[PDB]
Amino acid sequence: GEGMWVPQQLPEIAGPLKKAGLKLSPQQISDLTGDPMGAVVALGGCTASFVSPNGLVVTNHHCAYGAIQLNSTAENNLIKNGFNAPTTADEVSAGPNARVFVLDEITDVTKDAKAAIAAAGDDALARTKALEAFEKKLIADCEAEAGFRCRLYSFSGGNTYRLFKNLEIKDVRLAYAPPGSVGKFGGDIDNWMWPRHTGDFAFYRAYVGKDGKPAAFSKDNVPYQPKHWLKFADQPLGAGDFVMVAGYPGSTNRYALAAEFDNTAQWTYPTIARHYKNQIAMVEAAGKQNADIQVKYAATMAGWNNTSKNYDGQLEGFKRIDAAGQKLREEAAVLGWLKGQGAKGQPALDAHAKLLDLLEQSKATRDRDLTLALFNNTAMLGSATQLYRLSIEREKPNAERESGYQERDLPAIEGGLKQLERRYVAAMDRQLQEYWLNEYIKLPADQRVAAVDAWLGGNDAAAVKRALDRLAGTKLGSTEERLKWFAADRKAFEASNDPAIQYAVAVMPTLLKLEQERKTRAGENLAARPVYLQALADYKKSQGEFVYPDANLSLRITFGNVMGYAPKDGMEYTPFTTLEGVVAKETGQDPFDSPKALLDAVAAKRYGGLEDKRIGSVPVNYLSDLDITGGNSGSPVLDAHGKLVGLAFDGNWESVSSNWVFDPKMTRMIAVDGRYLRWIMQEVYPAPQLLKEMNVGK
Amino acid sequence: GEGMWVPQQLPEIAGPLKKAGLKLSPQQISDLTGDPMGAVVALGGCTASFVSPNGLVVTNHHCAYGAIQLNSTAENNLIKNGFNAPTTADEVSAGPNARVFVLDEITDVTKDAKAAIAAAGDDALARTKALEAFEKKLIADCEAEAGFRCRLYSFSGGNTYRLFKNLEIKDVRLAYAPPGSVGKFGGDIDNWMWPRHTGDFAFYRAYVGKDGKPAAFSKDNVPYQPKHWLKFADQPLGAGDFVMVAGYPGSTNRYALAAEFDNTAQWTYPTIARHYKNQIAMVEAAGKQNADIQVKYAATMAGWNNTSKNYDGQLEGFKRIDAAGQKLREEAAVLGWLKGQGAKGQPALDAHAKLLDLLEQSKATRDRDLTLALFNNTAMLGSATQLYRLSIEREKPNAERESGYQERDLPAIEGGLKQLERRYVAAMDRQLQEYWLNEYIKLPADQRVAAVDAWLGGNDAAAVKRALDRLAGTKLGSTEERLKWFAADRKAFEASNDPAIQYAVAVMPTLLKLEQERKTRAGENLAARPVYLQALADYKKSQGEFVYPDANLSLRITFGNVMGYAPKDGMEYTPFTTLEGVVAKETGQDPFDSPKALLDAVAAKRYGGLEDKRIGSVPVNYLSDLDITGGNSGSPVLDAHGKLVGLAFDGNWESVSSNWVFDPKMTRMIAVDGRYLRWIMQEVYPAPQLLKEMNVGK
Ligand SMILES: [Zn+2]
Ligand SMILES: [Zn+2]
Ligand SMILES: [Zn+2]
Repeated sequence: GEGMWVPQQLPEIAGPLKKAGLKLSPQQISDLTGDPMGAVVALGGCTASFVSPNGLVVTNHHCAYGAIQLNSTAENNLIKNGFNAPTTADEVSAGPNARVFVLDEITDVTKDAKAAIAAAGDDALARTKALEAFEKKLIADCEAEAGFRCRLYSFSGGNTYRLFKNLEIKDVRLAYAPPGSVGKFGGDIDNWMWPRHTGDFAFYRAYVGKDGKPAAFSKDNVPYQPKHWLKFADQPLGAGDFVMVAGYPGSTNRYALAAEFDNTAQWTYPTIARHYKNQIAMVEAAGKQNADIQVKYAATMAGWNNTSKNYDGQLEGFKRIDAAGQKLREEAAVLGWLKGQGAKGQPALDAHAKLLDLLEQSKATRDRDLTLALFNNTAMLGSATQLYRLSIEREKPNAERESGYQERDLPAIEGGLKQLERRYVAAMDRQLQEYWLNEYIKLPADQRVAAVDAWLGGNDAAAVKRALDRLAGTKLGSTEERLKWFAADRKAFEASNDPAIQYAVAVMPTLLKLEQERKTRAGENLAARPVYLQALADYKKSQGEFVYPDANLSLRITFGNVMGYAPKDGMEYTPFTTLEGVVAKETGQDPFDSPKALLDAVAAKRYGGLEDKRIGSVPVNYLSDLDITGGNSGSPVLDAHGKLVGLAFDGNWESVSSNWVFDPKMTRMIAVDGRYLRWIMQEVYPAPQLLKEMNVGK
Repeated sequence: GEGMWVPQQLPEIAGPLKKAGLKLSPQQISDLTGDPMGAVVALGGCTASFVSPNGLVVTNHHCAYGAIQLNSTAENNLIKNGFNAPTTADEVSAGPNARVFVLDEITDVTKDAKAAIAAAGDDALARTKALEAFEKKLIADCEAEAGFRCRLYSFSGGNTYRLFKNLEIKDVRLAYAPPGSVGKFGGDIDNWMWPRHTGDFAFYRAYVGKDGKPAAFSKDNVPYQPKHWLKFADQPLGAGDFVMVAGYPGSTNRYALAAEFDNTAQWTYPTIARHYKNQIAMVEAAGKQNADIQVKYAATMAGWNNTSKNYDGQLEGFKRIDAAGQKLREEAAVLGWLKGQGAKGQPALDAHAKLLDLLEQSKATRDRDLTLALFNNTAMLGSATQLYRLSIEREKPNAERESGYQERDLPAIEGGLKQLERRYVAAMDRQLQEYWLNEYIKLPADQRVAAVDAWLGGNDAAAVKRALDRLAGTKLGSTEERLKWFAADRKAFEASNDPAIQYAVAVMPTLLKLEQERKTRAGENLAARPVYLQALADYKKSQGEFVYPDANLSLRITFGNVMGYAPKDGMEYTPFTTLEGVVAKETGQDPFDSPKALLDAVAAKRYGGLEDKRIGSVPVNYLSDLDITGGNSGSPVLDAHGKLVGLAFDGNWESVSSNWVFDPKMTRMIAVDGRYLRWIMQEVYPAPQLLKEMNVGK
């Protein structure tokens, strides 16, 4: 059911865990470096887990997709055919940006963080800067030992701070991927849908140097030896059984003010969806003409289609459950309860009023700020502004540089500058520049930016067309020229005639002022959010309820049971799909073109010892009332005993309004059953040596 | 499961009956005039049943629709509002044509029927004439007792004959009908559909004279006092429970030869569906520009549209289960098994080959036969041919008149000629004449009819115009003129210069010849069909299977269990719907506009003591694997103890092939739960006097 629990609080919900069917102790699963949770690793946007003592890792197929594609050629197309490395020497590099993060140490630093913050006083901007300086020093000390990357997380609006130290593994290799018509069966048609029949898995192996320390790719590297790895369930997973997921959910907003919900539902989501559908259409149209565009902008357009449809999907969800009235009523209950407290309820009511004040301030400039951020996020302007800003930060001592522009960030910046070549074509980027400038000049007069108005020299189509002609002269389209600017001094930026640079130099004082205004507001938030969130927690507790923090990229556990749902009277989604359902969907055409070996194996009922008699077949995917969101792709599903029964890979469409509210009736995770992994690797695209490594050989 | 069993054979399926959960003895339910099967009555078209010892009858709302309409005005709309009679003196006549038939006596006449047929020797036409004569005198002698109507039914190709003598009750009155948004909730949108939420029921009362004998409506009549009547269940109906239906299915063709079925699927269905769509388009377009056309041809066009959709639906459903291949393989198994026997198998193989040959004969003239039938069934041509044929049959004595033209048929004939006024406009009939003459002039020369060619005088567009212009002069438009011809003698027909009667005189010798050809073939089928069906039954017995005759309007029992179905992997239709499901569909516009007392009672959860806790609500409708077809509307559904738990009113769209096949996975009957009858009558449109009469209220 609902809840993204921090592992440290699982002992306080022993009652619900046990009732749902947990057989390990709460204490055992609260150990973030223990068995099983110490097997869970972060890939940087997806979850994965160790599944052998020789560093084999399992995750979703769409999580490995970049690595599979990276190693594919026209005549050896691994996306379509699959990949298998029968020995560890056959494994292929997932590329210099691939990472496995293994948790080494967690520290609660809440006391020192709150002291660093209090020492700043009444000044909001200085509160933000104190916390920045606190965080930077923490990270720098923690990372002084090579091989580790550290992160500071704020929980519950700044009620709690914890510091995570992770081993940063940098040699990650592909070991297995099923054919793409397994890993992505149903493609975009089945996305967010149940019934689901998708074998969404792939395997990596993690490598380090012979000295046991992380290293970049080298033939001299050997597999990492994890301290904990998951084992396949020996018990067949059935309807009603306990399941739990561990992983790194990104962001939820379950505790937001009602007017914060309203502003999102009424403005943010429709504005963004509209813009993204506009951009999607121009890219789709242009890509039909020019296959270079289509290739290079495909990941980009897919990103847009995702968010755009998630937001149409949340919008729709909000209507179905009347999210607006639900928030207003809940907040009315909380505010009435606080009035009923003393004197001692006042600080939280003042905090509430302040948060509404901050929201009003952000709203006054919201068109200006979004349109300017997205204009500047086009490829050449994003690059020029980012490179000029780095040049400005390089004049400061490293400890004072902005996050994102410190020494420790340089490789990721250099990496981004190269990677841009894979997703940039001038004629397309000009069309996006154009769109955004057209949106800009449509802004009301009080939403404008003086620097941009001066640079344009007017507020009409003619000024737009002049600006595009001016900008077309940039050289920042070559990787080689971007890397020159990466190394360049700010005087060089400020003397340049490159028109993308001159735009950056012209706007940057403005960007810094808007940044400083964001940070002032954030400093106020830092004072008021935690006070309000604590009162929410006390209110919930007075009503008998447990509380969990909104997602914030750190490790969480969610639990529940395997179960379908009923979207209307007279019908039910059943909790499992089966092999024969995969074959009923076959059309012989992408995306419903299963490998022949799969069709043959199902026609023959080669169940390979894996069938569950209760469903009459080998299960494919299953539903459960777990609570996940972006970031949880590739999370292991564990049973009551902490054994692997699945990977998370999606949710139902009704789930996506989850971010704001959690609808217990309808919200379900979709997982791929561990038996289906085993079945594919036995009967369809075989990997007997991996199954042997995981002690599930025939 | 599959089977439309005659009651006499139930003892021989004691095993399967008991296994499905029947608790009465098969012997008890085998008695057609017994408890409970004697309570089941025929309305003509529809099934109903007695539910009190004072003649109360329950059937479907759509079975009672004609009576509700008859008793409605513009100002008092019983269709919309419902009807309730608080005392029996309030009940209103269903009109002079309304009938309840109650079985009085059944006699097996197989021996005498087969003797009459055998006396004709090897003369095929004389075999047909011998059965006709046997039937006509058996029915006349049975019916010489006033008050009774008799039918002779042939079973299994003529392997068995039974005579049914029914009490013919003629004073039938409406006692209760729920409001139309209950009786037909979801209208044509929810036709054939599950989930379903329709309260498809209504009540009549049957009346007889004070002497106990049938009589037409009179205020001196009293309620009929049935020998047997049904009681409401007292055990709550749940999923998996035994249910059985008793009713009068019209016709099935489950044992059609492979080639017969192939001809129907490949030629008959697509060809009729084509003509029907063309006629539909012609009436749609004409009705726009008229409104008399539009109103008078609505039902006709509906009926075409229905058959058209059902034929297309059956073709798709045939492909979905490979009906043709299953039939070919079972037929092959039969022929194999006969072939292995000696001489012993030869008669049945010979009869098979004879049935193939008769199919070939009818195939040779299929185009001509269909075109000529449908040309002659246009309204004026239909009227003229029928009336002239009647005049020919008159002037034989009644005992020799072809059935459909005897004295006992003259009320249905008179009926037809008046009713025609409801559905005839000359401008439209002309177009339908035109369509069919244009079909006709496409016939090959060897498919032509000389007498039609002569009358046409030509074979091109101008011939057809002359003919239509000619036919337009008829006077058979007017109901009064048709009634003249209905009483005129053969000689008046043959002098008349009414152009439609002239057409009929010209074509009638040909029609008669063709009738004689059909009867010759029917005579050959008399001899070959039962011999093949007997071999079919013998083969089946060798396989451990029981065989039921095709439906033929006699009383049949089907049995099985309440269960849903899964049309695809990952989902299920559940066996019941609930009250809350009704309200979730509310839009309040027709046809999703429930009465307000319904919305209010569901919102208050006034379940009236009727809720089944296993579903959390009062049941509305439910699914089961019973085998029904047209004729079964209104059939009572009984539980393991022979107590009433619902009425059959529809099937899922997978039932649309009930003539040809049963699919045990998908075919389901849809019934209204007797608890929903009761709930409506308690909480929504109250009828406390009927509930008390049925011993389920005070
Ligand atoms: Zn530990
Ligand atoms: Zn800063
Ligand atoms: Zn005859």
